Amino acid sequence: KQVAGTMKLELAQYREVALLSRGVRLTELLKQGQYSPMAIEEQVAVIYAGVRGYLDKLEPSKITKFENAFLSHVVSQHQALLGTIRADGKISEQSDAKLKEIVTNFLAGF
Amino acid sequence: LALKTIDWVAFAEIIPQNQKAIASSLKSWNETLTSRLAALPENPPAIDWAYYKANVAKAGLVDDFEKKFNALKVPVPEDKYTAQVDAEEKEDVKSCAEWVSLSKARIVEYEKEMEKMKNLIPFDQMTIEDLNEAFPETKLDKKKYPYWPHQPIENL
Amino acid sequence: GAGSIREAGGAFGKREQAEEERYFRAQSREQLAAL
Amino acid sequence: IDTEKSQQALVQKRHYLFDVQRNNIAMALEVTYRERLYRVYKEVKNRLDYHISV
Amino acid sequence: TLKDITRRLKSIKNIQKITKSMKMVAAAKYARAERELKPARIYGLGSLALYEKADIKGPEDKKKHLLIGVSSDRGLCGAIHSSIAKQMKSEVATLTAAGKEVMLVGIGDKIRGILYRTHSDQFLVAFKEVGRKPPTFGDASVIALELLNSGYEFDEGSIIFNKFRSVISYKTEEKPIFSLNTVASADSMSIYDDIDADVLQNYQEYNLANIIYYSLKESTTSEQSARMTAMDNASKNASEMIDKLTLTFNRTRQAVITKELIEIISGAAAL
Repeated sequence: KQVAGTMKLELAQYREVALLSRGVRLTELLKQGQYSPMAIEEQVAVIYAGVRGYLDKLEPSKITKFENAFLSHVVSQHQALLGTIRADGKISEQSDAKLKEIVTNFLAGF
Repeated sequence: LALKTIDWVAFAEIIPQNQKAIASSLKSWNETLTSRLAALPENPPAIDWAYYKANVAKAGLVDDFEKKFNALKVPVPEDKYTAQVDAEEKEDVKSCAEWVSLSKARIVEYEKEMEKMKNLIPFDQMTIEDLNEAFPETKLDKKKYPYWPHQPIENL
Repeated sequence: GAGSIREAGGAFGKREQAEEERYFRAQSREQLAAL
Repeated sequence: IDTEKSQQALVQKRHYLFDVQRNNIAMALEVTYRERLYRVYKEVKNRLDYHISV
Repeated sequence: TLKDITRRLKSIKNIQKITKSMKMVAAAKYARAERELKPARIYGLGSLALYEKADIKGPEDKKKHLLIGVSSDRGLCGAIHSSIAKQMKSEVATLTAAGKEVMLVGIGDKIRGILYRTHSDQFLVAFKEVGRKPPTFGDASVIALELLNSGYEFDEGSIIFNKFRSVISYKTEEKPIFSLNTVASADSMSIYDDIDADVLQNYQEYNLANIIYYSLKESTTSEQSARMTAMDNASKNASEMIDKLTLTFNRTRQAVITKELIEIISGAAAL
């Protein structure tokens, strides 16, 4: 809910003016493959990494690439953050800070 | 499997331009293995026999299979390349250990050079024969120009 | 039947919305400065 | 001087170029070793579920 | 669907009406902007008779270069703003290939907004408000000042504009702009008396406001006629589309009435 409120509003704002780059990033974030249902924890992490600004630097033709690699990295290394997300249900300030850490470090790696 | 973590941002800057394709292609092979390795268990589910011992109407086939399967030693390929790439590194470090040594010489020089220009006489007490040893830029070319003013009149 | 270009919702209505609201977003962020 | 310092830092990180090759090799064999353990099990079971399918 | 076709008919009828009104407005604007081209074509062309009688050729050895593209702010003209940009970036690479450093200036928001993507740093200054009002010498005099209060030691220049020939067709053209060191060094200017390197500077600085003014009159009477033609074609296309959609609307309303009849009749005959 916390992430999707702002995501819905930003997607609306983009749809009336079709910012504009953030909206393109969000739509390319919404695209999904077939028979690939994500978890709610992973979903909220992706839409976080999308709405907090860490993707207005990439070109959309590599957005899905970034999310594939980022999901691989997070599910391979950061099961405790996602476990806390699945347990609490809120993106606490501790969880928000740790997720900021993870996304900035991976964006540096990418 | 004792993997070693790698800071890709550090890996990105220590490659020379003449071989970026190799090091980039090495990156390509890297993550492709990481997922593929994680996308399947280390060992397959060893299939049951009890479901095959009794529900198969053949005699001997359901055992000699399990016997030959257990008596099958699938060869794991030996490394035969880890020491060969390690042969390069130890030599590389040797070629780089000397470089950080020679840099130390070229640094103890500069710090000794810089303290000179850090302690130059207050210019009010300085002589034109002292300004030449400090700034060799200012010494006139008494060999190219033998006569006064020992420099191009335009430069003057 | 005025306003029909916007009531239809084709290409000339979407671009009407885009033009108008980009102009007014510029004017809005400029008027927030003068205040 | 400071530019010479950084050149000491960059060459300090050199070993990563060999750490990848080690990592990229070591698991490459494990991938083949693992996948080799399917080509045996995925086939002997195949020849088992046949005689139970027919 | 009948409501869809009614929506689209109303939309395209509004478009056709507004486009016809705009065509008549552009025809009213062009008739004026072409009456005021006859006194501004004797002035402007009488301002370049010297550089043709003195036959200034210009030096091909200097590197710095200026390139003026004249256009307006408003679109809906056709290839007006596209022909200028087509000519600019065509010869920007031609002079850059020979080492001649070229720096651009944009008169009109359209010629800037086009080339702002590719050549944005090769851009000295740009201007606005070109097109709403008929261009006057007060506008050409301003543009000439910032072309001098810019610190760009341009050694050769060309201004690209749309030469007006008739209501049907125009052509893109570039007029050369000579600096002081080429008009003061040309050995064909030795006949001109009482000349020193200052009275040539005042004469080269004025002849920059002329060739810009003569350009703003040609590229505004060639833009209003092109807007007239483009709005005429747009209104005509909207009219044929309205005709086709009205045929389809009649077919659809007849089909809807027949379908309702068949529904009522099948409901009545099943009792």
